[PDB]
Amino acid sequence: MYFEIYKDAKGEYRWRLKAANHEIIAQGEGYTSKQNCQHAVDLLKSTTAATPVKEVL
Amino acid sequence: MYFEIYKDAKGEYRWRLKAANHEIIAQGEGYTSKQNCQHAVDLLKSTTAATPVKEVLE
Repeated sequence: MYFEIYKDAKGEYRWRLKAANHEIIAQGEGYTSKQNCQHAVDLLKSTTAATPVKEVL
Repeated sequence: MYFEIYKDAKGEYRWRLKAANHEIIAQGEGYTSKQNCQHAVDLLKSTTAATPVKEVLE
């Protein structure tokens, strides 16, 4: 399991989590600068199993 | 900091990471089932700072 940061064809930065077999497990959304994208990833990984999951009803 | 799962106009399910001042940090992707969306979130939160981050670039 590892994260992967790249630049798409349109011209924006994005991320995606790959499995052991290099299989895509989750896709992220676009960003302006590479800096902002990297900050988002660090926040996601600083997330614990105690982070609440809420649904809008 | 918390995750939020909701539905758009296309009928797809998606998530987002909100912060204190109701500020969106990260955005999900379209999902065809509330079940699949919840599984993605659990996998994301099961990652730690030890999880490797590989970045490619021009």
